[PDB]
Amino acid sequence: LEAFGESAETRALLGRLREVHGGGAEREVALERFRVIMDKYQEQPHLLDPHLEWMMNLLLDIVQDQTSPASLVHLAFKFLYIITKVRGYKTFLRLFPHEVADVEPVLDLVTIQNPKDHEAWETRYMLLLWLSVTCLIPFDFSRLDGNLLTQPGQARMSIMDRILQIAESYLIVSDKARDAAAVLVSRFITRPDVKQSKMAEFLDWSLCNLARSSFQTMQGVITMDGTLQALAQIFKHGKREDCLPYAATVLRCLDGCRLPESNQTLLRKLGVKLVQRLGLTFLKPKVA
Amino acid sequence: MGLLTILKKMKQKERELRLLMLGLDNAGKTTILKKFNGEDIDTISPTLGFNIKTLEHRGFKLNIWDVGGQKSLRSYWRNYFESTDGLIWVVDSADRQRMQDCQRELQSLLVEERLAGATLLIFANKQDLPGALSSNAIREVLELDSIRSHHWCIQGCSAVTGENLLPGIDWLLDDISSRIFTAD
Amino acid sequence: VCGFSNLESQVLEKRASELHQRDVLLTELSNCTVRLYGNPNTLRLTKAHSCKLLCGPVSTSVFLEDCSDCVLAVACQQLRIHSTKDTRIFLQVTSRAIVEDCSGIQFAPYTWSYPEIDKDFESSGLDRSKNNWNDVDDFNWLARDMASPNWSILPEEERNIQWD
Ligand SMILES: Nc1nc2c(ncn2[C@@H]2O[C@H](COP(=O)(O)OP(=O)(O)O)[C@@H](O)[C@H]2O)c(=O)[nH]1
Ligand SMILES: [Mg+2]
Repeated sequence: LEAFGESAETRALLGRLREVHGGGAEREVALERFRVIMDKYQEQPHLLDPHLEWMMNLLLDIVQDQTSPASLVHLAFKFLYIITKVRGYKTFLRLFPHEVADVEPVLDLVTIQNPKDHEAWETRYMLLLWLSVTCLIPFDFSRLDGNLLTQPGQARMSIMDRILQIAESYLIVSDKARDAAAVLVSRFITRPDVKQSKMAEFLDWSLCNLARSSFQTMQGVITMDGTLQALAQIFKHGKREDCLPYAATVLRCLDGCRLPESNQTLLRKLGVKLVQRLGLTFLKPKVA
Repeated sequence: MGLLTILKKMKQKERELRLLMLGLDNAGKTTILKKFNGEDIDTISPTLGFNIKTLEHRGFKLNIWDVGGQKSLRSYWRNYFESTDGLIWVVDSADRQRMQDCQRELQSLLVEERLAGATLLIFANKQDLPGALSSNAIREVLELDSIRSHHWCIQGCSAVTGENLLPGIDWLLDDISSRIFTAD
Repeated sequence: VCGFSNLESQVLEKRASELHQRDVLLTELSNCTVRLYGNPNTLRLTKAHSCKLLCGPVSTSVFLEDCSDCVLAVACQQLRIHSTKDTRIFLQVTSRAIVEDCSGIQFAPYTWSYPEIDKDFESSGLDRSKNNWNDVDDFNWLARDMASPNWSILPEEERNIQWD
């Protein structure tokens, strides 16, 4: 495979979304057709790098329109997710929008998601990663809110506050959205303002989650894995002088959690991961 | 994970380099990027955030970033100091008043724990300006000679005319490829 | 290098021969009015109080810094402002303009003209059909609905400023 020799077919399939979102048999046919077309490059998806942008923008002008119904928006997000499993998110998210006019349109969309809707999990997954690619903006979340005392009787909640209440709720779910919640906090707490505002709150929440959760209750294990992943990502993508102050309490709690003896392979792997993440916070990076 | 899979992953990572572009505001950080790809520069607007561009050059996939040179956008540069294979600091040659701000910005960036493993490229932009300082003068005001723990270099260029940018990018890519792997 | 430094209550003037692709820097000015007649390469104003600067087309961006009670009127491609207060600019921008640490700012469409002006616009290479003087961005105010309390469009009554 030298190049993508199925551009017209994919373009037609993407264009047919606006007139196949009301069907149940044709929708599945198009999905299965988009899956088999994209799976051909699972061993070498780099060949699709030149196309990524155009297909992404196609799926975006369907989920970024105000006359778009929920059902039509859900198929576009399913397609978007199909392109992020084959290319991967770490490489496909670099092309997503990142303008300051995409901070409130993406957080407001994140606030109309049904957590109990298992059929629309791809929608929530694509929502969290988009919200996380929008936390790179080199500005304070305060400049965006403007004036919070404009609504008398009930003051509006800050953008940073909403994101902290979105991440804590998605970090205890049982679907794939919890993994998208691990990539969000990694780009939410690792910034200046959030670091000074909600770092202590998030740390107390995590230390409470790993102080009350168990490896026996199903939801308890769900709470353990997500918290460990979030802590590992924070210690990996976090500054060493803002983190070293908390490395002493995190390890003291992990030691009392008793992970090595627990009967979970993922929990032990995450625990070893968090232990090695705290270990490098004490030493200075060298350059051999 | 098998040795063969481990090697397939090492190759894909080395095939993709990262170059972080920084510098004071209005130094031509966007004009150089737009000229290096063949786009138009007359319709450029002052960046009010940051930009990313994934291009290919000499068999290397360069994901060049460009962050704002504003003071309120300088407190966020730490959010892009990860997996950075190279750094490109742009300096306005015609700017003689704010010559200490850049010297202070580059010094603070050189003492970064995450940027210790990268190749420094000094692009003295705006050379055609009548009141532009030569490369030798800029090499003495930015305190570049003192640097020893970084493979730095300084070349004058002009983004409007696309001159001396390709040699600098080639030198940066060669100095980045001279090494094997990078740290985590 | 070209421009002015350290002035006080003085009228100045320059022609195109002294502004044909050159860096014009106006530093430390108070109660002084400048009238440029050319197409400078770059334009900068710093530490101006109660001044009145005028200039024709520009080849690059413009940069105001630590000025107040000033009245500008230019036609450039970019215009950046930092720490400005009570300033009325009749700017004609082809791309976009920005206002940082600014307040009590006021804008109007660039309307200044002098003999032999169409020529000055031909050497600069600016597209006269592009004018976005009413689409300035604010670093401090990034709200989606509300308008920034730091810049305002200028009414037609105040746009009539007796230049001469
Ligand atoms: N004369 C001259 N002007 C330039 C050059 N490069 C950029 N400019 C102008 O300088 C201004 C600042 O450009 P910009 O890229 O927006 O600065 P940045 O936003 O910091 O990257 C623009 O109006 C450019 O056209 C150059 O090499 N020579
Ligand atoms: Mg820029």
